[PDB]
Amino acid sequence: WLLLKLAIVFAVLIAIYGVYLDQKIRSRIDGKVWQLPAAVYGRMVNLEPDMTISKNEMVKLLEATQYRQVSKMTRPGEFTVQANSIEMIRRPFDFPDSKEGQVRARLTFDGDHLATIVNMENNRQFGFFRLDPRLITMISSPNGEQRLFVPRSGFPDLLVDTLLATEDRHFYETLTQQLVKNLFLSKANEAYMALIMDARYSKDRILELYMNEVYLGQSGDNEIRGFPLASLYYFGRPVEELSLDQQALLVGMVKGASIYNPWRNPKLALERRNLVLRLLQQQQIIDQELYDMLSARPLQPRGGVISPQPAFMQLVRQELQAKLGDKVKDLSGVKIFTTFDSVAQDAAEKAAVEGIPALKKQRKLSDLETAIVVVDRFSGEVRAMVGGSEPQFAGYNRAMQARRSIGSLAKPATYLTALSQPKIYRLNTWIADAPIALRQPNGQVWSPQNDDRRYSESGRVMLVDALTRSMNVPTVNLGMALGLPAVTETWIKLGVPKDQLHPVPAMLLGALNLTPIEVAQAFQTIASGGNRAPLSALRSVIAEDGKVLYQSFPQAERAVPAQAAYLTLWTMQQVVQRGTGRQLGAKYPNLHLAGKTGTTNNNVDTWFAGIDGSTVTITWVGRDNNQPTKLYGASGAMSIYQRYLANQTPTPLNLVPPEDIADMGVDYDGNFVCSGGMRILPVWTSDPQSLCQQSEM
Amino acid sequence: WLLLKLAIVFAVLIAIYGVYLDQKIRSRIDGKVWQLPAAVYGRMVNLEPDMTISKNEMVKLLEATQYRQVSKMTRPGEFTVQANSIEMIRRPFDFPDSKEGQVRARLTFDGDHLATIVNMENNRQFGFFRLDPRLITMISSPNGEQRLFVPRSGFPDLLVDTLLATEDRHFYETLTQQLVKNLFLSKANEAYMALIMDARYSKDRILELYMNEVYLGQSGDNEIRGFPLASLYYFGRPVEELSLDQQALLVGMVKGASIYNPWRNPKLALERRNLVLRLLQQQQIIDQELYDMLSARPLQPRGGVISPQPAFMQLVRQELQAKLGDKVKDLSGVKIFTTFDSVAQDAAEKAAVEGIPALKKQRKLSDLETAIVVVDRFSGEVRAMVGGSEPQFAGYNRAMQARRSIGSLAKPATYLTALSQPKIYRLNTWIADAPIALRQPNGQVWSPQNDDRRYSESGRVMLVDALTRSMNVPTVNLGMALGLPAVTETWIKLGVPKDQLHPVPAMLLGALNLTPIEVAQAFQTIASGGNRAPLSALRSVIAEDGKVLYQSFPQAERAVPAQAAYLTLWTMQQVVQRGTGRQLGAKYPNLHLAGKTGTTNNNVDTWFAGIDGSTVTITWVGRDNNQPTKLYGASGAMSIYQRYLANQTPTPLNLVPPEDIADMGVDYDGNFVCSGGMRILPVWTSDPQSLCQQSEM
Ligand SMILES: *C(=O)[C@@H](NC(=O)[C@H](N)c1ccccc1)[C@H]1NC(C(=O)O)=C(C)CS1
Ligand SMILES: *C(=O)[C@@H](NC(=O)[C@H](N)c1ccccc1)[C@H]1NC(C(=O)O)=C(C)CS1
Repeated sequence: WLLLKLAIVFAVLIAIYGVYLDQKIRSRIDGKVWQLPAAVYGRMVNLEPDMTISKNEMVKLLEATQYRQVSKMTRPGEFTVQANSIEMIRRPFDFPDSKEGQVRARLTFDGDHLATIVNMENNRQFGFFRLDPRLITMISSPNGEQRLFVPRSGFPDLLVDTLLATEDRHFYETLTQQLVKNLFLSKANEAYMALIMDARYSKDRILELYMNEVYLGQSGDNEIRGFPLASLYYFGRPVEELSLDQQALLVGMVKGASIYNPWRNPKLALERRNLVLRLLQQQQIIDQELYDMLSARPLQPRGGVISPQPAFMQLVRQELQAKLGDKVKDLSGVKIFTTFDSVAQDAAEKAAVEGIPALKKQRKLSDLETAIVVVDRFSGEVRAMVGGSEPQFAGYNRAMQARRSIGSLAKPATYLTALSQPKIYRLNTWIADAPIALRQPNGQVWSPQNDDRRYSESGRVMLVDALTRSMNVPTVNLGMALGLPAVTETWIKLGVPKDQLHPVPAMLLGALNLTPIEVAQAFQTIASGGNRAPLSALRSVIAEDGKVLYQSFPQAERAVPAQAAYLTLWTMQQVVQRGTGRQLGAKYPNLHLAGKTGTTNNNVDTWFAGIDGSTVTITWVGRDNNQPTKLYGASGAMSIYQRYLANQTPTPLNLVPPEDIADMGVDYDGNFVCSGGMRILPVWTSDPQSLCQQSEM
Repeated sequence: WLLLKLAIVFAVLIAIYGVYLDQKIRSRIDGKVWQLPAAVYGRMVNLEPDMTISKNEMVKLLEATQYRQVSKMTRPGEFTVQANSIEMIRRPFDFPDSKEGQVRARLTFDGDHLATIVNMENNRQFGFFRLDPRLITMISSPNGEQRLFVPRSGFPDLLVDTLLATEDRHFYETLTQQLVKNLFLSKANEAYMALIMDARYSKDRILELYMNEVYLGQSGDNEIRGFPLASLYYFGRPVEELSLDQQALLVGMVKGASIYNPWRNPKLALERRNLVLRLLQQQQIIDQELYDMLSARPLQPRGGVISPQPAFMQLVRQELQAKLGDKVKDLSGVKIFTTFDSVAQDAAEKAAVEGIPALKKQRKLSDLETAIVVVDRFSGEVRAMVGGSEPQFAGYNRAMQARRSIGSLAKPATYLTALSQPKIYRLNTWIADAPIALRQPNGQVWSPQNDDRRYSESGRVMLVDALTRSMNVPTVNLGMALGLPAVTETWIKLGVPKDQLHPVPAMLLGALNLTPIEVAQAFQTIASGGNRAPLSALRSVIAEDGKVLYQSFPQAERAVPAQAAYLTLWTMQQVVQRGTGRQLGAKYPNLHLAGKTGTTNNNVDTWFAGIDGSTVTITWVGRDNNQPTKLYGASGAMSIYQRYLANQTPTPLNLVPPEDIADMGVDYDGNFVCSGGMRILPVWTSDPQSLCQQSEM
């Protein structure tokens, strides 16, 4: 017999093929298994005793951070609402500062402020309590396969059993065969690889690799793979927080994700979900005492979840390039922590989605558009970005790309340049309000007019009223007295791009084309108290091994004096209370908002700059075809800001006067009085006996 | 270990695949291996003592039957030439009568006749000696693969060794691998099949199957496979009769027949032939004492050998359908024995190939054509068929397909109808030669004229002279006296198609459109002595197992009386000696040829019917466009027959007078005389005292 002898070498030749496969499995598994895309997270909110936040504001903040309201808590990422407190189970999160687990706390409130945050385990108060950030999106991997790596513990025991019942009973050496099918191949070859895989790597590793590989959905040209990313994609909570009905649907989609897609066909997807529920009940785990309760819950955010936050993600990407260059991207398992505010965004999106079609019908238009930028008053951190009236599905971001004439938003700069000189210009400084005729290099006569084409009876107005009422004629006169290079110098210090400044008399009235983000920088500089803080979207960039690649730091710069900024901010409160913006100040008088309206020529662009206790908000309302809006600054843009304020809880603006601020009294003539006077104006002076020098006449 | 245990079943699964292959090899080999195409052979010539054949005629007959002239005989199919004898080795042939082997005989001659055929082994005379037939062609197999099966002995020992040296040394268990590669497949599968093939079937069978399978050439869309058919295709002798240089070329072509094809590239083919010769010399068989003698012989008939004898093969195919129907063809290894004469054909082809371009230049024409049919005088067996001036490459066969007006070839029929009545018409019967005017159903006057438009001085001519000189006017008068139905009755008896006979006065002059084969039937009937023998191309059809499928038998039928046919034949000798055909009778007076010329109106068609001692030859010369040839009956057609007679050895016509034939004397008045007379004519009379009844006046 030369049958065995010749075919003995067949066992040898296939065994050496197995040693070749073992060498290949180790090359992949003992190291890089996948190119894990960059995880993009929102702001990490730290709660504190005596912090200004209400019970309702906390529910809205919890709900925005993927937390669920329940009557009785069991799972993490859940909360209960009481008459004066909130009980929650803060989900486990690998924070860059320190990795944390499950923390069950009670948040006791006293109306407007947070009294205590007590651990429900030991009954002890917290010095500060960390709220985990919400996962915004994932930056597209070139491979086209999107995942979120989660270890063995991260998957609950119920889900492992839900998967075991529909697929395998591990105790041999199909689960390890399916792994090698998705992980390596395009039947005999996979069964041979599974023999090696099971023998070398322990059971725990097999189900860890499988639960992060399996195909579960599709978004454009990106594969939604593995149970952890699928959980957030289909419902909106981590894999650990799933209910059994949701686990059954995720488990059911494994053998055919495309036909069990609830977005396309819900009937077949619901039918397959009940099939998983009817498979589990047959086994020792479940009884028909709740099968009809799980099968009764029909499922989902019903959106495509393709490009989450396209307006804000443009800036994130642009800043990742500015700080880390070209890689970044080579690295796998990157964690990006942004300045993004889920509360401010939903409110800004709702103000855009509802406000615009309401202004389109009201004014009888066909193509009105908008742009909203929300930044932190002091730090300059970009909290929210709205690129248009349709912020969900966007291709054009009007917050970073739409360069438009700013209009009357250019007025504070002139007054800030004047109020920078306390020895000359004060709030009671009389500005001429009489006809203007300025000959230019043409030589055509430039005769700017006031909005009503009227001039003051006495032929003058005080500085304070000129900005409050957004008067053009006194603005030019003041701006021409300081000189255009001085006013152009203020703008550079405010943070606006240098190449956009054209020093011509028209600049004082709005001949400055900026994007809402560039406008947000100029208003932030004055709102912080004169400190120019460069606007940012990146807080930190962390690697897989917890290595800090990028870490942002406070880099604020003193641009304009503190007292000049305060005097401008105080006058900006007068525009919101009595001036052009008085329609807002009547709706919210207890917010003491500092603001400025903007209306370009022929109602082409409508602008509003709103300053609360915590944020600087730039709202722009206009048409993409540069056509009339039949809208003003107070209407349109400001009515979108009022909607943004009504959609959330705004912080009231309490202006803390800095050094050398003295509230002085003036008479009808505008002269400082020792005691009394019909008007009280703040003055940048260290010795109020500026009245004595004035009263002596 | 579950390595051996799991892979022990791999030896089992491949062994059961081998038992499947053994079952498949037996299904093919133990029975039908190939669909062997029908072998088509020429006439089987039987030599006899006292037979009329010369030494030179025998050399020509041997050379035509693939026999080679040598100075010293060694191999079969060879012959030597002496002063009065021929020594030959008659090759082995499986004759239908009795299978024979190698016979070395001396053929002693006495000028014109064969004296003795003596076996050179025992020095004994033969009663009859069989000459093997030449293989004409093979009838195309639907499979498209042409072969000629030859057993193990059929291949010489030198050729087996010539093949062994270039390929294998059989003693194991590549020769059996090459077999299964060509015989079954489109490397591992063939080596596995070769293990089975070698183990079950003995060595002898392997080389028998291989030597009949191997690809050696191509002809149109037919594969020339195996050494036996390749031998005749490339050289012209059976595989047994090859020289070592020819064996080496055939052996060399095995690994690549297309690039070692001597028809396309002779340089590479000659180079590879010397490569085989230089491989054999290295081994114990050959020494450099003759390598330079074998390598010095450069090779071949240089023709395509695509469609051998297309004109004659049309009839073979047509008759195979008439006698055996649709199968035939299902059967494999069929042997077809035809009436084909290789000597008559080469001579008829040479007369067409040389004669036509010679008549084209001579007469200054551009498209002259021809057709030649040679049949056996008595049996009616078709010996040769020429379809045109280019008989090698033919698409149109003018012998079976070209229907043309016969002209003066219609004259013998009228005289045969007249000479059938001995009581009325004799050779000395006076026929009127005066103007004719026959009113027809138009009513237009038909006035036929003699070729010279002249009439006899006395106003009459004798019957004998009227046919001899091919006179039109006396032919009509004789034909109208017998009546057209009597003359139409003679034609039916002669064997011409019934639907082509139009009984109108014009028929007597050539208003009869026939093909040369149909003309061959009419002239055969009279040349045999009045016996109509249906013309045939098939002698027998034999199966592979020597089973007689078809066997032809003598089926001659008495059509016209013997004496009437003789009197017509004797007058046909007068046309060749003194009449229209006198140009032939001066070149060959000792042949006493019986003939008739034919010239249609406006020299459109030229015809000649030549009768020798053994054959009836119909020659037609005309243009395919029915245009003037500038040629007559005596010139053109008859000049092609003279070339056919000069290219071979014709049998002299010695007319044996049948019963009641008496040579009688006539005076100038044409009356029978008792003794004397200026003319001697044969008369169908049993009592010559027809002179007494005549002389009494
Ligand atoms: C600033 O934008 C300043 N605008 C104008 O002077 C433009 N050219 C204008 C537009 C409509 C009607 C009259 C003049 C204006 N400031 C505002 C404002 O507070 O929004 C408007 C309403 C007019 S003065
Ligand atoms: C028979 O073919 C008979 N032919 C004619 O009468 C034709 N019409 C003819 C052709 C040319 C010149 C005069 C008449 C003739 N038989 C032959 C012959 O023997 O071949 C010819 C030459 C003229 S009579």
